[PDB]
Amino acid sequence: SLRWLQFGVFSPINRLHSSKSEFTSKEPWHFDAVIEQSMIDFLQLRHQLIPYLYSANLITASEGRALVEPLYYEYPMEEEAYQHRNQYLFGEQLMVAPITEKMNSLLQMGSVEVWFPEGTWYDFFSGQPYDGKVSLKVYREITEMPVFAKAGAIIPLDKNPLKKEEIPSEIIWKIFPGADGEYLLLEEDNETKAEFVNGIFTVTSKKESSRKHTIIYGEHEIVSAKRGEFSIDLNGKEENFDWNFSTALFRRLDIAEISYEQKDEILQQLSLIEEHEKQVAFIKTNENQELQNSLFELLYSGK
Amino acid sequence: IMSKNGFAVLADKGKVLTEVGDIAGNSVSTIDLYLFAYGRDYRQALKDFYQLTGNTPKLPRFALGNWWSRYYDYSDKSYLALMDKFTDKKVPLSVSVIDMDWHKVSEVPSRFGSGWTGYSWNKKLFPNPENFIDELHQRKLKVTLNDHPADGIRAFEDPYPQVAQTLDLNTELEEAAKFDFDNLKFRKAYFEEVHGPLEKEGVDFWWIDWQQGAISKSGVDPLWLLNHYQYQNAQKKHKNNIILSRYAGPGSHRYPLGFSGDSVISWASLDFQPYFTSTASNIGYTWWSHDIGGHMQGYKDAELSLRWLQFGVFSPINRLHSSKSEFTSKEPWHFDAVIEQSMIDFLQLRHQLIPYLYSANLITASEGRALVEPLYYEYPMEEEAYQHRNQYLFGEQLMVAPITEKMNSLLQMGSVEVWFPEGTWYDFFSGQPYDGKVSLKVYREITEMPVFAKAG
Amino acid sequence: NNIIKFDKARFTVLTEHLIRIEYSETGEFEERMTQMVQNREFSEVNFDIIEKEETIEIITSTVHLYYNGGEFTNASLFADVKFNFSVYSNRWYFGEKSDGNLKGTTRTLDMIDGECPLEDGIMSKNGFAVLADKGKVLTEVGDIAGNSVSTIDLYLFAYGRDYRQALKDFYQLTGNTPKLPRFALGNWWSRYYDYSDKSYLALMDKFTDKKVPLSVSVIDMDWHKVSEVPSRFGSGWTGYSWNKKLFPNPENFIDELHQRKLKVTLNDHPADGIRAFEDPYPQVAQTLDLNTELEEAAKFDFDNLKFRKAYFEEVHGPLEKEGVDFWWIDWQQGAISKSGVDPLWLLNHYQYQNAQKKHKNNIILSRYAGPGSHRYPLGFSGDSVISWASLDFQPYFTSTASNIGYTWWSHDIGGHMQGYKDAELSLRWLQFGVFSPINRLHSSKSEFTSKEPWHFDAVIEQSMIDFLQLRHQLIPYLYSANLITASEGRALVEPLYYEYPMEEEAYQHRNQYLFGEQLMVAPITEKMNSLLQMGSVEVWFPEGTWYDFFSGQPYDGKVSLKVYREITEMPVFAKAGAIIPLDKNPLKKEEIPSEIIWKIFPGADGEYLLLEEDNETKAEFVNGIFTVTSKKESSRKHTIIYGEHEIVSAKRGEFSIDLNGKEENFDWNFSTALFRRLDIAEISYEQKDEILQQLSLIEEHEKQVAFIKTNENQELQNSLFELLYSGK
Repeated sequence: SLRWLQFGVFSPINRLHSSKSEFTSKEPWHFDAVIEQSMIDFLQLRHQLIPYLYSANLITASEGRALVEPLYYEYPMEEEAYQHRNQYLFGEQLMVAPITEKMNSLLQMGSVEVWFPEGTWYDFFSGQPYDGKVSLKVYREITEMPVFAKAGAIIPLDKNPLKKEEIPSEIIWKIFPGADGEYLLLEEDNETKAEFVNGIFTVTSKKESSRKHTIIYGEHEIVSAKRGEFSIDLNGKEENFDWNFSTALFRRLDIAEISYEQKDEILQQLSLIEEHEKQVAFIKTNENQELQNSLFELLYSGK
Repeated sequence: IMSKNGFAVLADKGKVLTEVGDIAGNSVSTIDLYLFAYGRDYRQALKDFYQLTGNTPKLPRFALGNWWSRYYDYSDKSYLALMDKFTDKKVPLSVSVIDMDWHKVSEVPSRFGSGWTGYSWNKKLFPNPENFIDELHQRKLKVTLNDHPADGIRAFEDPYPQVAQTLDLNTELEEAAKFDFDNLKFRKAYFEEVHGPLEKEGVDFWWIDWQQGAISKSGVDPLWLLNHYQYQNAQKKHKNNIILSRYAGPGSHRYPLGFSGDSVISWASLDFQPYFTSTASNIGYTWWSHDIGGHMQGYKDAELSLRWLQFGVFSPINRLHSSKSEFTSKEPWHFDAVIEQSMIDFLQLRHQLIPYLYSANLITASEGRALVEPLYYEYPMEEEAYQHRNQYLFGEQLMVAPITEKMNSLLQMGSVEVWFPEGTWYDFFSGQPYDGKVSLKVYREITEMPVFAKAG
Repeated sequence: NNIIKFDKARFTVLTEHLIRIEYSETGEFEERMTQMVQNREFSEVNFDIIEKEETIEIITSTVHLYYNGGEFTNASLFADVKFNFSVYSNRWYFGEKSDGNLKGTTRTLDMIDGECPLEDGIMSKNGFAVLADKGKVLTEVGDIAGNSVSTIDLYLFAYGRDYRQALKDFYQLTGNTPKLPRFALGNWWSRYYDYSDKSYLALMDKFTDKKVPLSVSVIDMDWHKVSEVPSRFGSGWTGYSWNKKLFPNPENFIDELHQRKLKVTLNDHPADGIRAFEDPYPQVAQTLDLNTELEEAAKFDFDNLKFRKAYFEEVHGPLEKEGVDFWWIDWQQGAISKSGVDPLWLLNHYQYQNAQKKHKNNIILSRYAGPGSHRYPLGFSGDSVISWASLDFQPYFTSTASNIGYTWWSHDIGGHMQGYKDAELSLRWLQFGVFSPINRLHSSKSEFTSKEPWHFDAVIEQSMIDFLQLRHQLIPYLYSANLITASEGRALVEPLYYEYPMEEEAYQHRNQYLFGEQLMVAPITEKMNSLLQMGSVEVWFPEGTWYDFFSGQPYDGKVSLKVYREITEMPVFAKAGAIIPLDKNPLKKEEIPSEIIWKIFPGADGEYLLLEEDNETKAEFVNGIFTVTSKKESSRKHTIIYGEHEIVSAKRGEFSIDLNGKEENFDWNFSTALFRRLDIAEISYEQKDEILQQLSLIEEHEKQVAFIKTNENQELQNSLFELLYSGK
């Protein structure tokens, strides 16, 4: 149910359905605490994503651009774009590869094979970086989902999903550092242009409005509840996210159902060895292969 | 001293003791034996054993709460922060155990060897030990420290000069690590100038960690002498004080408490532990203190931790223990929400059960009735009372059958085989009724435990 | 000086890490030599004594001894050891078994298929060990003098993790190993078969035709009369009479064997004794005792002086006059001691003492007889089964043998008895044997157990021939290592922790060892993977650059790696800067080679010292300059190999040369190796083309590793990862 709903949040229409049975309730409080909290968070995220979905709707009605697109619409001349069926593009800024297989009980994490085209990609939620053209097996807990944005992406989000407003009163702009960025938020009777050129972020409006703007650069808040169309310089700020190799490695080793001595040995050796090639060589000797793949993903992110 | 056949033989292999409590050498008798022929009256046999070898002394009330112990390099402010976090999460605690890192370890001079032995406060981590102990007592916690007497009193110790004036001054340039617990003067110096200032600082009782292979010097096991004299000395600090030490054969039940440790973190250890604890009553050792969480080695399983703690709450002593590893924390907030809430609920239940445990303690000290008893103590003439090892009686009102096997993923419920004697029994938590003599497989979720009380 | 009396015990400080402890109840202490100990004249060190009324205390720079008087017990006598590394328990108790010992050898070979229970040695990870002198008193001439006066005698070794110094001091205490002759370092041939003289000569000529060099010919017990013994006498295993039906002219046969430049040995079975039907029996009858009326004189009692003289002068005498070089003593008995002394020890001692007149620095074949047997080489094992488990166990046994001073083991190459047939097992076993102390091919009485190279198919036969030639190519290196071992006491085959004692990985690889002082060997002891057509082995590489001795594949610093080789290849590695001397003409039989090839691995400075019988050649490689100098005048020619390219061929005299402008790289490249590895794999063709194309197209190393991580077959993953790591 949790995985299905995670897929549904990043689908065209999110419609929870239950039948005539007391065993088929889809209410979040029908499950345990962890599942319920994850469901509530994703249901809130769906309403956070409404302005993006409406802008994609207007684009589809005007020019005829599908909200959900296969990989080979943007990369038609590459073979890997035809070998990943469940990977797609959600709008024009995000790439989604949902996890549709049961979790590995040893690792307590599900997995999915993801193809990354040329460029730098970041996880939409944690900020984990990914390099250019490569096929990689990525692992996520049941409360996490693989969604990626390339460097330079600009995402608008509603700041108050719980409040029911015909138009949001404040919008958060999420910027992924690394390149120039472009976005055009279309509304019923307005058009907001967001530019990110040479480290300068500019927001302009076609009509007068009382909307406030909050800026997120990586993970750090830049300006909160700024009023009116404006410009700002982000060259001196911190481009990096909050993701680092050590904390992620400790978290992955902490939830694995393996022997303690193995966990301490892996942590100590991966902290001690400096060269990346020798780190990969060290993890290549491990007898458990899914743990090998998870550690390889962590090492590739932190190269 | 218990047998299904009806008789057993206890061999008095020990050494002669004086009227004050001192060793008097080998016995004149070549061999001495005690034949117990009580049949299947095990309670009377235990009472007469306690009459022969001495009743178990009373335990203090604070010993019946939750103990916290972690082998970590704690600082005073960090320790206080951890205790405040425990208070914030609604987790009651009774005893704070500070491991060997309370003293100097890595700053011992190169000449001296293993810095495991120590009697000097680490001022870098504990700038004001008196204030730290005062804060701990302000939070109403009893404090104990780990002690490693194996090496001895070296010259770098802060209290070393005083002992030097008592036992023997160094001839030209030497030291006085003469750990020979047979001499009266050495014992006096160790109990007055070594432990004395620390107990004045506010230390309540002492954790004696003697991990040695019985290096007897006068034909007597040093651990027995340590236990005897340390328990005799602990009585001046508090009324009915206790120690932490190890088992030393029959007659050790007079000096509580004795811990086991050294268990691996696995489902097999959890399967074995209830049987070991209940069977310990057959020799008069009724105050075992197991390592709650496991000790070393093993694999990770949150369900294993939850089940282990559920067993520990209904055990003689509840002492959560963690080792020097960031992956072996036993804190409730180290797990997910469901496991954490279940752990918090059971830790609260342990302190809810304290008056019952103290009444059982007083009964045990007075008449000699074990808190944890095997099924065949109350139903000696029935075969099923000998076919359920992990089922026991907790006090005189409750029957406990802990679940020590992994949950069935299809049902999301663990199971255990329980024998119900004649009468009506109710689940202590849900009130589910059970009829008379019957063997039944019962199923509980990981957040539930099988505990039963009979009607009335 | 270094003698301390206390109570009924005596303590001697032989050195700062070795302490002798003696306890005698009567009151007299042993002073003469024993079976094990041959010398106690060490230097003088600094130590302190603390004396009480009833206790004594001994202070040494690394050990601290406590004795409480009376009998020795863990409560009375014990000690502490102070070392830089730490340990859970650093206190030694008398009589209490201690853990951490690195084990030694075994008196009897007793493994069923694989591992056998070993005995303790003088090396420990904790840092101390105790050697008990349980032997019997020896006189100043070499005769048993009965039981020792001392009740118990012990030697405490407290060298910590300095194993080389401990071995050197053990050799000082018990005597250095004598030198071995050059011919013992070649290939030995042995088959238990009913050979005729003409058939044996034909077999030797066949070996010569197939280009296989040999050094020693071993003739088993069928050389004497077996089935012609009269009914009265029992087992015909004992024999000293030539079988004239098979050997009409033994003198001419030995002359032909020496004409082919082979050393000849014969099997001897002294257990029964000298019976009356022997050809030399009358002579012995005149020496020991004439038969009273009608009897015989099979009085095999090796304690009597007169019997030993007669057996060494009249039994072995004529045979050694015919031309027999050394003797193979096959005493398969369960220690039937008559005077409390093991007869095998006396046989070894007196036979080795006797063999020195025939040749300078002669040897024998016999069995191990406890500590102190290293003075009488050689000792063979045999009795191993022909299985993969025995091959798995053998390198560890051979390398661990150095912990007790026994460094000249001679295993049965091919297995001995029972077992199953596998040509790959034979090839792997021989590959291990070529890089072992002694290479001795052995076959039993069965037409199915022949070890001849032509008994197999073409590939196996060619590989065996190549490795047999390489063994004779390696002879100068082995002889130099022999001279070093006899001089300073350095084992030819050493465990990894002799050179890297501070590193944990040096204790986690049992079958990896150091062969001499320049090469590191990790033999493959498991069956090939049929999918990859390659066997594999886990190898630990210490800090620095290493190259494969045969292909030149490079390997980086400290790393654990699974390496893959075909059945015709072996993992042998040399670090950068190594210098290896090789014989240029292994097929030619020369007492000293006329030309030597020097193989140099580029990357660092290098140094080698080739020791010969009457010469010393020094090879320096400093700052790209290679210099060869000689102690004495010689006509030897020198050839230089830098990487794989020849530098100078048949250069004469001591010289110097500059190699800065040459090509440091070898012939190994990633593309050809990858193509070869993919060409022999039994996988789909499309997979091979995809792997080759993608690995040729992707430039970054990280993305190449990421590409190979997605492959579903994991052994192919490991092979490709080894190739990618080499070519980084």
